[PDB]
Amino acid sequence: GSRIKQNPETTFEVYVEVAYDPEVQRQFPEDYSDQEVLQTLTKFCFPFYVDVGQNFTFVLTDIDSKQRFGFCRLSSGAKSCFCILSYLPWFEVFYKLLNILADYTTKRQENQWNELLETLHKLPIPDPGVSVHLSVHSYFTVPDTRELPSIPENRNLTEYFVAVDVNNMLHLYASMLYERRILIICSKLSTLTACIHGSAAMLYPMYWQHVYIPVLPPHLLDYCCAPMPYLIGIHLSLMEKVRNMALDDVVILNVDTNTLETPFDDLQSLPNDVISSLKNRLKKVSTTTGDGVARAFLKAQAAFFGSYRNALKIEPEEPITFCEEAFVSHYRSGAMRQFLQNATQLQLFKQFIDGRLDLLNSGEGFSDVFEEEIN
Amino acid sequence: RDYDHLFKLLIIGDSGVGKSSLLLRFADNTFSGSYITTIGVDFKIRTVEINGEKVKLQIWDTAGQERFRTITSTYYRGTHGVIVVYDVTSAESFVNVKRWLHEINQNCDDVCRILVGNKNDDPERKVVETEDAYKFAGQMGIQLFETSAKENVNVEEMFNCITELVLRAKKDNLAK
Ligand SMILES: Nc1nc2c(ncn2[C@@H]2O[C@H](COP(=O)(O)OP(=O)(O)O)[C@@H](O)[C@H]2O)c(=O)[nH]1
Repeated sequence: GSRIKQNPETTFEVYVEVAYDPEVQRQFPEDYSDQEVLQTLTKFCFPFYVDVGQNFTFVLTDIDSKQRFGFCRLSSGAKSCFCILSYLPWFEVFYKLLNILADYTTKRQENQWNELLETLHKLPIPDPGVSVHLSVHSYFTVPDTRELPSIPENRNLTEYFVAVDVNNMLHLYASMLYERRILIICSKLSTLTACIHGSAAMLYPMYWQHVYIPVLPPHLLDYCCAPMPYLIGIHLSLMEKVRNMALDDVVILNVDTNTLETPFDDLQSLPNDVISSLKNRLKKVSTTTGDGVARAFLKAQAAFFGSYRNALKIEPEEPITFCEEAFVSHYRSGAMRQFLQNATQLQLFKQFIDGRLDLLNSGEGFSDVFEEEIN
Repeated sequence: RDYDHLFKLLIIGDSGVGKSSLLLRFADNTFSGSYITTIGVDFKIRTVEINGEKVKLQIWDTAGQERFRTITSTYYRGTHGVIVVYDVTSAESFVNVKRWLHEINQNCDDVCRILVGNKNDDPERKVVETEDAYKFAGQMGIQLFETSAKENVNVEEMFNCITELVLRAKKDNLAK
């Protein structure tokens, strides 16, 4: 149910330097010919009204709803932007690469610029742990994306956890579990897209399945009127425009002020024992260091959805099915009775189950931290 | 502002059944390009005057819907009507919309819906025969439109139907 491309052909699609309507000043590959993508990049590289921060990562969604990450590095006064568009969700690696490429560009080192990009573009995508050299004396190891994000290693989660107070993390989580329309607003683009990526990651092993736009450029502001569930980030400069739309039934988090508006009672409606246990973990230093924060949400997800195992009807002659009536009719509280019934209406839960059913009926054989947590 | 009624519509169907081509016939938009492969969502607008009433329609599409074996009820919140599209030359596209329409019947029965078999313009490649789609439509109590966005056949009629359905629903519900 992940929307990450599982078999990307190259380490990245295109690299651009964009400067001030913004224009592409430089690109790699030199012969990259998708002018529609290039044009799109010019707008997503500057997704705000002129008159912050350096890094941020937008996402373009393709026709099968898989995600392309636009890793960005904004110049000092937003004069130019360096962007690499890739199917690989390697935030720390590409932010670093952007720094190196930007300094080559600055010091007009055209040969090192070309060599790095060409070597990277030609590199067959390696297995987790393999060393990939940026220089002779510097390398990164290919990330293992199956691991939980750790603080402070993971930029998205670290920035999300620093910026957003626990109550608002809980409200974001609750809103996602009801598949609300969710708008996050922030003055810093780094913080903005970290909050979108970081909060969605807390749904693991499930994934946000509908509209997902870590940052929305102004020319696409009307998409906040979308009626299906969404998760959308906008820069603070766009807020008045959005305030104008008089949006009904949207959850809105202002990250700058840690103020959350919601017309729903979602967080209070959730099973209190699960949320208390989560909240308490989030409030301790000891259980929020390293992968503590992600572990806390994982334990909540396991407590909420773990009983799915007992609804797997496995009658021979094939195949394994999911029995909803079984799922909703076994519960340890009235609150969970209501939760389980609601869960059957969630696309994020549907894609999790149908993915398990496929994976189980395949005979593949697997593991992950969610299942370990259930056990 | 410049209309009497605003309705929000969804179009659903596997990628490649011709949803964007249908929406091109639908749209009043100056810019005709689609943002499906940009932000995974697209909307178009049409305004039409029906028996003297100015009606504005928004229609929304999203990317990669074919991966949804079932589209669940949260998707349809706030929507007045749904255009459910398969490709008459693709059996798999039809099996998906049947699951989708059962889910709507069970969990969103209040939403107006029609069934559309697009690309009905090449007999030799037609796989989903009219009889089978028509029979399914009858069972679900909904109307079937076989269309060609390519040739612009039965498209206007299809759009008029879902438009008139949502208009009637609004009027029937206004009357108690
Ligand atoms: N033969 C035929 N082709 C069509 C029709 N409608 C769309 N197509 C073609 O099918 C392909 C996919 O259509 P498109 O609108 O992009 O599909 P979408 O992914 O559902 O939005 C395009 O090449 C269209 O030209 C039709 O009615 N008949």
